[PDB]
Amino acid sequence: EKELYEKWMRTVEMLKAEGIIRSKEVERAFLKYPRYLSVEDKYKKYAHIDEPLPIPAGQTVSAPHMVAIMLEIANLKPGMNILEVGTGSGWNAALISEIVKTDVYTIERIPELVEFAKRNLERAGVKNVHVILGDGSKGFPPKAPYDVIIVTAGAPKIPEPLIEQLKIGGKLIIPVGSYHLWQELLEVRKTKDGIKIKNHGGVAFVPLIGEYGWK
Amino acid sequence: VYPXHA
Ligand SMILES: Nc1ncnc2c1ncn2[C@@H]1O[C@H](CO)[C@@H](O)[C@H]1O
Ligand SMILES: [Cl-]
Ligand code: NA
Repeated sequence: EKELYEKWMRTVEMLKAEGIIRSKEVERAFLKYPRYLSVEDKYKKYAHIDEPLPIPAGQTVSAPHMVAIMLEIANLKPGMNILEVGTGSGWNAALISEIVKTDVYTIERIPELVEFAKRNLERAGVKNVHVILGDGSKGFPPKAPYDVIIVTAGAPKIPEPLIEQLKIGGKLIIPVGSYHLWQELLEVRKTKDGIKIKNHGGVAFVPLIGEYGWK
Repeated sequence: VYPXHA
């Protein structure tokens, strides 16, 4: 464990050195919730490596740099109402909760992963995270609107339900592209008259599967 | 390398 954490601190230092982690909030979250806490034992020895790792049901937990990039873009503030689409391991949701300091909602379509995430969260002592079973491409009406919606799987287009569930001034961070595994990281800000889209560049994510994702 | 990365 001490070994795993020391390797993790090196990872964090690297991200700060590369200018990936640039804010105090994100550094604090990363140091509080290392990725090894969210992966199966057989993968904990690779948790510090800056690339994605496998998780049950054929999915993956994103690479540290990607999670950092997306969190920095989110510019999370205490009290914000956040929705994550694609819970996976529960790692990103834990990081989010550490920054917003309130209830966090995250949705996952695979039952096995919903339980996987809940277990990781409980074991790590996270309390404010609610893991939901469902199709996140439809968002999560019960707690909308949101300050930020972070999608961790790639879509063929921007899901309309996600734009509708954003507070005016809120933002949707999502990988969108014409390929199942190759997308453009888009930051969509909701305005009083429509939206503003900022393209952050190429990324590679597992496909978002659902009504407003890949079918 | 598995898919999420940049
Ligand atoms: N429509 C969806 N709703 C919720 N989670 C999803 C959806 N499509 C893909 N995922 C999940 O995204 C997670 C990203 O790590 C995976 O665990 C994957 O199952
Ligand atoms: Cl549920
Ligand atoms: Na993933």
